Amino acid sequence: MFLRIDRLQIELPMPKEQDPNAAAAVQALLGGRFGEMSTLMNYMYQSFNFRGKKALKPYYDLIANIATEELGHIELVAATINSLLAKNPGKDLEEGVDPESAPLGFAKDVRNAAHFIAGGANSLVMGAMGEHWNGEYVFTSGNLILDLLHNFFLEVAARTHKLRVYEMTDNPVAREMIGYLLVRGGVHAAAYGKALESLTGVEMTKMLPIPKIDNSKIPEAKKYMDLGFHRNLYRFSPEDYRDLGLIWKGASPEDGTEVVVVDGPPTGGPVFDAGHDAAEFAPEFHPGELYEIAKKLY
Amino acid sequence: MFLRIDRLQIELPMPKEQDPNAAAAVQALLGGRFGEMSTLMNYMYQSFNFRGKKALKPYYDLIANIATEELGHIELVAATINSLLAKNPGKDLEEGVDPESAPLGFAKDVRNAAHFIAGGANSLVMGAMGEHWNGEYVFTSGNLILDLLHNFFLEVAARTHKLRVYEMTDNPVAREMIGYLLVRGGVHAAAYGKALESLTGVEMTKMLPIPKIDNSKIPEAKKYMDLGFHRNLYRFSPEDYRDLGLIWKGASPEDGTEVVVVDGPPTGGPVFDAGHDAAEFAPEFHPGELYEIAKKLYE
Amino acid sequence: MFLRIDRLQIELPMPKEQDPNAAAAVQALLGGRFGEMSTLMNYMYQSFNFRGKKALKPYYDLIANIATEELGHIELVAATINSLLAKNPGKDLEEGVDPESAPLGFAKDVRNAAHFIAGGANSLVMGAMGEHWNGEYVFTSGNLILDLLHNFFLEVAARTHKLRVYEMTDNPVAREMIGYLLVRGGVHAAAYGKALESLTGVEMTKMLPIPKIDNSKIPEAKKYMDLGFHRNLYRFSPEDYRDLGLIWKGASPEDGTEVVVVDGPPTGGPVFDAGHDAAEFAPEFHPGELYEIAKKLYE
Amino acid sequence: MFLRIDRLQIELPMPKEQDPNAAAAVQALLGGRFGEMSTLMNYMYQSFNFRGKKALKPYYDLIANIATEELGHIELVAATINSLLAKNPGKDLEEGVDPESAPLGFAKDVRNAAHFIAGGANSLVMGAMGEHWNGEYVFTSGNLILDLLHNFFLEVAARTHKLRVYEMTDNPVAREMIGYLLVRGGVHAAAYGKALESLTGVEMTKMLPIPKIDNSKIPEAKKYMDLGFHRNLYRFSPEDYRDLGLIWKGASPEDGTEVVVVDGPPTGGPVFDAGHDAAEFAPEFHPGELYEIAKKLY
Amino acid sequence: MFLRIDRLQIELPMPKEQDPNAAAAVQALLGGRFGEMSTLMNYMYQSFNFRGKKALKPYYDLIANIATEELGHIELVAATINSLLAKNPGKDLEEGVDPESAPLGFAKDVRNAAHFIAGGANSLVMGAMGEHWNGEYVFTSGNLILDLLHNFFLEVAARTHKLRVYEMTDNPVAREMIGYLLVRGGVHAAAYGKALESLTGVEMTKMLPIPKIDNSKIPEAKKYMDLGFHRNLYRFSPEDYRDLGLIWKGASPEDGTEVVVVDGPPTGGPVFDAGHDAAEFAPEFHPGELYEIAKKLY
Amino acid sequence: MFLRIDRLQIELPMPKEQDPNAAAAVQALLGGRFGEMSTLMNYMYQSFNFRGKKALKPYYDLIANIATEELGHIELVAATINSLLAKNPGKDLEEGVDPESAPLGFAKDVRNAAHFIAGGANSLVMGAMGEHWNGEYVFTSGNLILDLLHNFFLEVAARTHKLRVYEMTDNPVAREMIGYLLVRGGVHAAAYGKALESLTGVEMTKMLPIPKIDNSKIPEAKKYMDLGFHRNLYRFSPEDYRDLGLIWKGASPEDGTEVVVVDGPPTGGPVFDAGHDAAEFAPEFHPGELYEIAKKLYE
Repeated sequence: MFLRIDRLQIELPMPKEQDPNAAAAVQALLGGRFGEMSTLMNYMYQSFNFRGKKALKPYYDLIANIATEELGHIELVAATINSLLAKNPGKDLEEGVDPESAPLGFAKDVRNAAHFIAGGANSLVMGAMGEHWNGEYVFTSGNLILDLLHNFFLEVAARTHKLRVYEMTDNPVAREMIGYLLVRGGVHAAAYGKALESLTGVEMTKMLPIPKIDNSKIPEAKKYMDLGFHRNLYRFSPEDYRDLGLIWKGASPEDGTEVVVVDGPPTGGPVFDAGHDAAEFAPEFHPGELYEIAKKLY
Repeated sequence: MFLRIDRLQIELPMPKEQDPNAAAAVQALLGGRFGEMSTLMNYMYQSFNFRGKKALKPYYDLIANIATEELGHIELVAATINSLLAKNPGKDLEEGVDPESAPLGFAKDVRNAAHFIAGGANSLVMGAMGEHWNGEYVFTSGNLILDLLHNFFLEVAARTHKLRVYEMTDNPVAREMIGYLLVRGGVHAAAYGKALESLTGVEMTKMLPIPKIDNSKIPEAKKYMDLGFHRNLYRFSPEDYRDLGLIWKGASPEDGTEVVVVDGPPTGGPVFDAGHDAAEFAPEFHPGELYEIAKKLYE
Repeated sequence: MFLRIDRLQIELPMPKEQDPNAAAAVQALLGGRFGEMSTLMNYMYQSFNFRGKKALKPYYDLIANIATEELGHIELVAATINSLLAKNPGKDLEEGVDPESAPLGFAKDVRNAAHFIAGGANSLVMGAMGEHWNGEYVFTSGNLILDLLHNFFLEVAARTHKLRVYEMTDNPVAREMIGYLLVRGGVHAAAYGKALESLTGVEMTKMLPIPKIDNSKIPEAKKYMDLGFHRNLYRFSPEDYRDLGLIWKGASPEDGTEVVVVDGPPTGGPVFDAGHDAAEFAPEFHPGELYEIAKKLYE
Repeated sequence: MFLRIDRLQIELPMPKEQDPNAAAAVQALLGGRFGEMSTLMNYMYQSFNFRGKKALKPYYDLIANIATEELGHIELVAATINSLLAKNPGKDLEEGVDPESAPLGFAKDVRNAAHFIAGGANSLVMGAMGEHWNGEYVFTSGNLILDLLHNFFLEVAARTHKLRVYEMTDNPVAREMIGYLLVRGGVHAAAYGKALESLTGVEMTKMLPIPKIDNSKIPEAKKYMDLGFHRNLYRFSPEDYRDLGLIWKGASPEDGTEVVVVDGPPTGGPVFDAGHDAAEFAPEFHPGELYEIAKKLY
Repeated sequence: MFLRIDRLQIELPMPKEQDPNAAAAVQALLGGRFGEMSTLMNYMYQSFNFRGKKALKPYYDLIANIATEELGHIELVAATINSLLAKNPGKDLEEGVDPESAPLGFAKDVRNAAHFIAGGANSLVMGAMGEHWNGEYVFTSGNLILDLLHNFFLEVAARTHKLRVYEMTDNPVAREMIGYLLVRGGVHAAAYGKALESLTGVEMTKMLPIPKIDNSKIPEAKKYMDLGFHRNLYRFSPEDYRDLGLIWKGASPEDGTEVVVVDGPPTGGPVFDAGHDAAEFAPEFHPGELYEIAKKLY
Repeated sequence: MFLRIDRLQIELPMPKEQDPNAAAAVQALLGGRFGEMSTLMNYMYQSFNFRGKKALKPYYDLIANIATEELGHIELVAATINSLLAKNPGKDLEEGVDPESAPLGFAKDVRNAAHFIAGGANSLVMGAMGEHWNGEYVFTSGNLILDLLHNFFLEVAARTHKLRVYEMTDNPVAREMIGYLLVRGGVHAAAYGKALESLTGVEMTKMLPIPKIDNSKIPEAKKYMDLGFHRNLYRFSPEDYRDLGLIWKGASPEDGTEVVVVDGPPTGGPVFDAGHDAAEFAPEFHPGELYEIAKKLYE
């Protein structure tokens, strides 16, 4: 079972302008083959299908726990996309919008028109080409080492895509999210690397970084490393998966410092609210009436 | 953010033997268009994309919270499928399996061979025809009423599929899961129905049940309702979504009794471990050595 | 625009019992790449996209008209599949069905479980492997000769699939539909062949039949040819497409006899009603009440 | 069985210029998840699979009939797309086009290149992202009420997409089509709503409009409502489905006026002919010879 | 079994600038429904599934051989796409690239962002809309005549797409490739046409050209015809498929001249190397170290 | 460019009879995500997209060359599937087949009906669930180490699928192909492992085998290793890729013996001809006339 905390894993800067194509690119990091939806569903199903949940407990704890962090990862990337697509972030009401004026005219020429037709100027479960995320992006073989090897590759491939998208947009919201998830993804790659080292004797972490560029060279990532977040494997559980430290220990591939397990989730930041977008009829063409109904419920 | 509890939403019975085709059918309830992956992802993304999270908080609380319960739903259906595919449930080691003997011969003729090739005799993110779940099964328009209407339909369609699969498999593991999720799905349909009633004045809950057959006619579902589960909307959060009672109140479509918000998750049951299946090399052909490595980690 | 007549293109016999796998195979002839959905959508879109609707009218008439017949083709194949899936064809009500008895147990082991889960034991827009029909099965280039060449190939490929399915299912409902559509498909291939002959001078009809087996060897098809159906190109329109005879003339590839344009649609047969299937909750678990509501509508 | 009338459901204005991206957006209304292909195929298959065709005749008449109108809907949207992609609308011949000059250069940068590569600058069976329409967009459960509930939702979702596309392009051809289909779609939503009301007692039509904006506020839609088209449910059949009036009666959700069944199809307008586009080799690079062959057939 | 020669089927001009959208369009000729991947896989599988490999040897030789040439066709189109996406063609190292500067900013607005996210600014197995090539684009019925008819259509449809893409970009690399493959594709269409003529008596080659425009009117294609390449059916095999001449003989649909079988593959040209693209971390962020490792291996 | 030799990479035994479901399972090894189509296309495109073809030649040689061997791999698996689907292997003509007798009746109930409808009882570009192979199964990042890591994983995952299918089908044709490709796949994994060791210092080959079961335990694979095939990296080129030995050297993960580069392709075995299947109209309903036409071509 799962519980939810109404907070993003980190505080994101408020968007200052809509950037459709930046959002379209960031989608690759959400619903693309190596987006957070894939890291999420791969570990989630592997955790469900895990054989030897007690006999190989440290490894089960690891996959089950990281799968839980991934839920926060898709949430964070979705909030980033929504920030890039929000017309009036944080504003509950905008009046005077008239469909006849073609208020969505700009969307006719952007890469991703779905964001404005299927979505109400919001995130969708797809990649940078509009391809919807699909279950075949998941690998759950039941063989522990094979799955771990897949996961190590999965994380470094995912990192590569984040670095490339980072180079496509200088948008502060997108780069803040990328900087943080580069660090978190790096922790996961290191964790699976350590898991493989313990089971096979092969020094997988010595292969890092892939590509051969350090996260320390990415300002937004360095910011979080300076706070020590590359050393933390958060235990996203009230009382379970307490044996993470048996694998998550030793040197960090980033700077060689000792890594540690942090019981409980990160502090986090507030959730994001794109506000009212009348042209998208979201949450309603004119939500005044609905806001009154909600008020009366109290 | 989210937290995880290593417990299934309910305790599942143990299967007498493997039933591949039963597992193949149950997949429709996991990765199919109206499977739990769809209810999960629809509410999850709608919650992310929700506009007016504070101004329309009662409704946001509802979608955000139910989305969290859906995580337990996919987990439960996956556990059911894994139970149906497990050769030695609860057994850590089986020795003597020889690939030359064609130990997976039976799998050559079952409906879903992927369960035994791509999966190590375990669940996959797909439906009853092998179709992988996809993001287009998600509807997130940004318009509250439109999304709620979609969700009401989504749950009754999902219920219909569970009823049909219930009639295909007599397996107690499958029927226990279905009985429970019929009740939970009913709570969600009722919740979205009440939300629509408050926003539009249209008495959506009076349309229930759909199809026109009561959950009380399904033995397993009836038991869970006798335990009062049709009245419960669990607040799956440490401190958030505390306004669920503003919408989740009034009569239950099942028996007209007063519904209630339950603080926190239910106790549930233990997670499932399919055990060792050497032919599937899961968790390893012979996990003896890996088990020793694990033991040594504890020093 | 279009109009509808509540009649199948031909009368279909009634099945002795359900045959799920026969229905699964026949789906290839509906939603598969070369199923009737493909001939329908290819000609339908080509007709919409046709350039020179007046300057090349004889050819536009042909594609626009055949596209209309294709609507009857998907309807007929769907009716065949529904017949094979019907538990109580022609019966409005069956009482006593209890989900607890696992009334759909047999469906757990058939090839296509979707027919019983997503569908209420009815046709779906897919092929023989559960693959849903998709728009990329359509070719609409805007170039007349290229489209016509594609269409000629499309029909003979479609014929090949029908012949193969004919050899898989001995069911009279399936074979009656196939015998008829082999003849109709043959008329279309002949028509596109004649169109190509007029535009390029290449004697495409002399390549027929493909495969090299005559429709006369298929009993059901032979009967329809004995009724003269291989000579008929029906003008499925009240007043339009009156120039079909400019291309649809001359010898039939089947027997060398003069082909003819028939004014209007054939009489056909009655539509099919699968009846009540309580286990599938179709049209309702127990439709008694709904039937009363319907009766009351007439006052 | 079916018959065809060589007319669009309504007369469309002639396009004055090519607008590729407008056409790309309008595709969402044709081959997208909630495009006319979906309303068409959903009702068409439901009508085929209908159980109790006589015992529940009024409802069968309704679905079977509306499915027939939908055929005209995909035809109308396709004509709209073709109008937006036509270089020389209504002109049988253009000479002097030389491929070496790169006459399709502009298409290299438009959103939908398929329109010009796979299609001969014509409509395709896909959505706004190039996604081809697929059979999983169809819901045919065999359960009457469940199907009707799905259809009610389907129509209001489809309306929402039309409103959004309407706001993306001020193109007269696209807006004329959208205005008319907003009205027709509204009739269908109202019809399914009334069907549900008769079978369940739940006042579904009271939920309209969704989104909360009236079609009367859309000039092109208001135009057709002023002609009374929101009150008409046309019986697209020579002699069948004569019991539509048992469900289609009472007040219109638009203005509360009495709705009625109109026997026979609407008058309609002429079909559209995009003319010759040599660069697309449609209908031929130079159709002069083919035109002569056709002439001789007469 | 197969062997490989490290040469492109023809020498290609070096790209003078990156042209993302041109590359996106050319993808239709690679992974699109009628791209070289389709001609390749259709003939390849038909050759595997061929019944009567000896009893119908001339026809088997034909399909098995052309399938082999198609391998060079996907290679040539891929090299063309890579040429259009190469930042520093032929250069092993570029220094000073800093991700923080958003060096891939331009890619945020191009049609195909996948080229820069999933690919390292390189070709992908997809079409012009980002659709990945799929096995359903293959037709292998086992019936010889049906397959040959399909192949004749396949080649003329493929030609049509090449002509359309040719008209979308005046890029020299793309047009050189298109000119050559128009000629090679024409040979294949003629070959299948002749095969059909021998088996059915129907003069299929008389239907050419389709569309009704001659390759001689395309400068780049005429260039290769003047060298006589439209007359050559190369036998891509050391010692097998020696009976091609039984079908490949007689007049060429292009100019009526006698066609001939050429034993062995064409001379070809050098392979293409897109060089170092640091922003894409290809072959590495900074390959200096890897180049040294390779050097030491020698 | 490429050249073709009309020989399979190994000689395959002849099947005793058709085994449709065995063929359906083997399809996973051809068109499935980890089938030979994936190893082929991954290396093929990586070789096209390779940057630093001269500066990193040893690695380019490796990928370009193995990609060429993969062509023989898809050919071999296709031949295995065709063998399992052949009614009259090696027989040019069967007379008397009558479609009316429902000669393909058995196919109505097999897992993969597409083999008999879309295919003329022959291989298709798909997996074990009918899913068609697609380009997204290809990973070509342009980054050498990332691609090599992917390839190492790709081969061991592919091996795992072959081992599972080996346990599903006891058919000698399937097991001979699997035994051989387990060995060849092992060589490729070893090769990519050695490439990674040279570029990163990480001893990837020490992770082998995955799963933890030796190929020596599979009879058919053991035989090929006894013939020394696990040591061979064939240079599938007339004059190119002559630097394979710079990486393909040292100990074999199988037995620690010195691996070697073999100049040119192996002798292999004859290609497979499924013969005439009249019910499938392949190569023709009755090929008598076509055979005469072919004979006459030789004058």
